[PDB]
Amino acid sequence: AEDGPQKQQLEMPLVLDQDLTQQMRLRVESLKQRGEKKQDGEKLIRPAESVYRLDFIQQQKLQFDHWNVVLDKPGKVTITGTSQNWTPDLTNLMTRQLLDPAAIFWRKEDSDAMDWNEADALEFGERLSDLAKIRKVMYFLITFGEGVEPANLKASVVFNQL
Ligand SMILES: C[As](C)(=O)[O-]
Ligand SMILES: [Zn+2]
Ligand SMILES: [Zn+2]
Ligand SMILES: [Zn+2]
Ligand SMILES: [Zn+2]
Ligand SMILES: [Zn+2]
Ligand SMILES: [Zn+2]
Repeated sequence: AEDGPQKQQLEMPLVLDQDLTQQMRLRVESLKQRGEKKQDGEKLIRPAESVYRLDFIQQQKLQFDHWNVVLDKPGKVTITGTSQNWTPDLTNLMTRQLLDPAAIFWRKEDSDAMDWNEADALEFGERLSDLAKIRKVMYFLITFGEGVEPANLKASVVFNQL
């Protein structure tokens, strides 16, 4: 097999999850207004982070091909996946539930080309095929650097269908 254009591929977008993001925002706020301490080991959402969602329209016979992360303005974004054991409806995200490594993408000033941490972005992507088997939905925390917001970002993952 030689890698080529005629391969069945599926592109699955990472969609902003407003209500989960809002739920997490509220959580940090409540903790302040009440002067309460966060849970032992909890991950509190920083204002620059937003929760994204990826719905595996197919879970079996998937092979990670590449990331399709694009910024329409110079900037930087970090995409950190979360454990497939974290069910947002049930618990507050734990720091240990953040997957290592994260995929970091950036666009420098006068160039239009994106660049990223190739080795880690690949390692992370390879994991998605197995994570899809655990459940149809997966959550991510996308950290936006200075100058960029969710509106500037278009992220998706491309899998070759086996
Ligand atoms: C925490 As929700 C209501 O985005 O499944
Ligand atoms: Zn070859
Ligand atoms: Zn939601
Ligand atoms: Zn839910
Ligand atoms: Zn590079
Ligand atoms: Zn590099
Ligand atoms: Zn690394």
